[PDB]
Amino acid sequence: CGRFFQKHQGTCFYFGELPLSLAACTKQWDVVTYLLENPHQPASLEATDSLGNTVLHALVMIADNSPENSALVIHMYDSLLQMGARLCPTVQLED
Amino acid sequence: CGRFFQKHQGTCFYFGELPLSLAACTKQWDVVTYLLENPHQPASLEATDSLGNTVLHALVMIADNSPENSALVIHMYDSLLQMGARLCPTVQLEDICNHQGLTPLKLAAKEGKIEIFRHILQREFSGLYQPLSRKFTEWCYGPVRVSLYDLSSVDSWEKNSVLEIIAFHCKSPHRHRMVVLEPLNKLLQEKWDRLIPRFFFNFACYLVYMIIFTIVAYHQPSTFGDSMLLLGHILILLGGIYLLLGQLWYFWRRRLFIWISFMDSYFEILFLVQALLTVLSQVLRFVETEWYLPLLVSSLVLGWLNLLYYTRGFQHTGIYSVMIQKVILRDLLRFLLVYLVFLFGFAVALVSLSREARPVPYGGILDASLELFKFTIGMGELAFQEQLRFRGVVLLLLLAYVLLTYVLLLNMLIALMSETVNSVATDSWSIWKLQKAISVLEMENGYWWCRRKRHRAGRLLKVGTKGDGIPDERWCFRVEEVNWAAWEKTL
Amino acid sequence: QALLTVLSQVLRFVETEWYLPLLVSSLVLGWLNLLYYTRGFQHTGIYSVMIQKVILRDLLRFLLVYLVFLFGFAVALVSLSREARPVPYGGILDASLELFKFTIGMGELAFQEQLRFRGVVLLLLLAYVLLTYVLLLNMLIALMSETVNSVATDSWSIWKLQKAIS
Ligand SMILES: CC(C)CCC[C@@H](C)[C@H]1CC[C@H]2[C@@H]3CC=C4C[C@@H](O)CC[C@]4(C)[C@H]3CC[C@]12C
Ligand SMILES: CC(C)CCC[C@@H](C)[C@H]1CC[C@H]2[C@@H]3CC=C4C[C@@H](O)CC[C@]4(C)[C@H]3CC[C@]12C
Repeated sequence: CGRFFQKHQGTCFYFGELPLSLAACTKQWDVVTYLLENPHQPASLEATDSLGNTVLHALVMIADNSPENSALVIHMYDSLLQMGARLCPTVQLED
Repeated sequence: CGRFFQKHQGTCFYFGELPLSLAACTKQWDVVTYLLENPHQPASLEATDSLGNTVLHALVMIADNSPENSALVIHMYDSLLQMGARLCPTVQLEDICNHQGLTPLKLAAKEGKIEIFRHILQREFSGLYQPLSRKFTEWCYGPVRVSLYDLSSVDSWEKNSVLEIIAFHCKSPHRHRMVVLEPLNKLLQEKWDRLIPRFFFNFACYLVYMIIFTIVAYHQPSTFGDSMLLLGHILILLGGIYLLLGQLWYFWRRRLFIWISFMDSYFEILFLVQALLTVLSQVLRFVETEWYLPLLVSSLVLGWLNLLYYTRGFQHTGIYSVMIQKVILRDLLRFLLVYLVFLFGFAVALVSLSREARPVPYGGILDASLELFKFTIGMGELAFQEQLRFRGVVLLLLLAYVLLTYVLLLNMLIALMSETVNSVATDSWSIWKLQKAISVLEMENGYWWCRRKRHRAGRLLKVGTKGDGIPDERWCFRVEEVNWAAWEKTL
Repeated sequence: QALLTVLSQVLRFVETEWYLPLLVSSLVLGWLNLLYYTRGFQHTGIYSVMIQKVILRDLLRFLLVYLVFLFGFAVALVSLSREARPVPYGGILDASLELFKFTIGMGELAFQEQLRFRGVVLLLLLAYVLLTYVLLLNMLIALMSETVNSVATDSWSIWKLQKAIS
């Protein structure tokens, strides 16, 4: 929760201020997985930041109306939804 | 140094009149090298010709705005710069002064070559040639990147900068496209945002001056009121002399500009004329003449018309003003020529007849001309006058004039205005940006009585290390961009 | 419109001298607002959207330039033409109205001879005519043409959004 990582005008980049959301927002589909089957301390997927935003909220924040960013956001959204299907079936992330 | 190898009009080809420059200009990247490692007599790379032009100047002169020549010039420029890095590291080729006092960047700016100018303005290298770069890329945290553009010889703080060259020296047909590109864009926007208060303060001062002018002109004859009127008269005199002095200082310190570009400013002339008329009328009231009020009201009209100078400053209205200028210059003068020819012919014809009785209409040339011009404003009389012996000839002539001038010519003028507006809808924005750049460059200076304190643009950063000593630090301009395309191509 | 109507109705009990102006202003505003229901049909709703776009895009700046020109020329004509060799161009409002008559194709352009500066008046009037009626209004027509050609595709979506709001 630093001035650079919040949503404002100027020097900023909001990614959800969470390591899982940070990895998801950077098209790093190798470490996002590893945060989910690390046997020692698993990373919760329904975890929210100080702004009340979860990983999907962070993804939809960073979405621009560009052909190259929209594809990234869509693919990460779909893949992470399928990933969360196998981890937390009793709770739905869309709500 | 022969007539064929100099820069003139006709049969000529200027290549720098030097064997090294000749080889470089012909895409001969086999012999240009050989001139540099021949053991017997090496060829100096900082060698200049009789025109004060080095090899880099020769390269930039032969540059045309063509996709096939621009690539050649750019590649030779970059390759020769890298080659000279390994031969002469203690000297910098980019800062070789011409006989006219120009550098390759400044020479590109003045000659209007836009492709090589843009490439030189932002060029980046990968490895050993970091110092030979203008645009640097600092920390790429995620998809946001900060670009530092070199502000050497392009920031207006220097005496002869690139911004001033484009504004006041470039004679190119389209020099408004060189003012909107990268690190020539953002810098001007920042300067305008910082100079807005001064611009609107000048606007307010001029508005107050014309309010005083209108009050004085409206309340003059053919006490407290008399004292206020005298104060207004003297205030107008000093205001007019101030405007005249400012315009004279402008034309003194910018004497050439009237020949490089008449069409681009065209308000300094109007301000000068208005100030001249005002001061002349004020010094003409002491003569107690009869031609005072005409010139006074002419200056009153001209100033209120010139008030549209400050219409610039807003995109919506500035682009409208630019389009107004384009419409006036493009499809109004020839219409006026044809209209005056038709009007004069028909007016003379109507005056020639209609004096043979079977006051009098169409008595003279001016009367008939006015009666015919009334048709344009939808007020022409088209009666069947019966006092004349040739009523039918008059009616037929009037009908011919009406169908030939009011139905055809004015509607065709409307169509021409429509197509002109559709044609110049994209360059007007660049023209407005160039006008803003000129206004900013003028406002950076002070006045003819007080020179403003100059302000550095750009921050000092940490660029890198030179190959001679240690730190080689330069003033840079920082710009952030949220770009995902570049971030895709770095995984 | 509702505020004007209720205020005028509560102003009739006071027997106020300014009842009829507000009453007729509300009468105009209601009939103008009747074009709210013009939307509801595609052909007329898109026309209303285009009318709004034209008003917002290329009518206000024309009005600014026109008022600047009109004020300058009206003040100029009022300043002179009071030197005899009623009286035309007696005041600012009279001269402004006479100059605005040119726009609606009703301006008088005679060579008045009672004035000492008839030539200056005629030249000024001609300059105003060529600078405002030949150039500016035709350029307005051209600007509306290009604006209509520019917004011919988004107006349908704007009308759909208006229907969604309704
Ligand atoms: C120069 C002296 C003799 C006056 C005659 C020229 C004046 C009256 C005419 C000639 C060309 C005209 C100008 C042409 C271009 C522009 C720019 C536009 O954005 C506003 C109108 C404006 C400013 C016109 C105002 C009237 C104008 C200045
Ligand atoms: C607001 C009070 C003071 C009245 C002044 C504003 C009125 C008279 C003017 C200003 C803007 C104008 C409106 C601009 C837009 C539209 C939408 C169009 O589809 C029909 C005409 C209509 C409805 C115009 C009617 C007249 C109008 C409403």
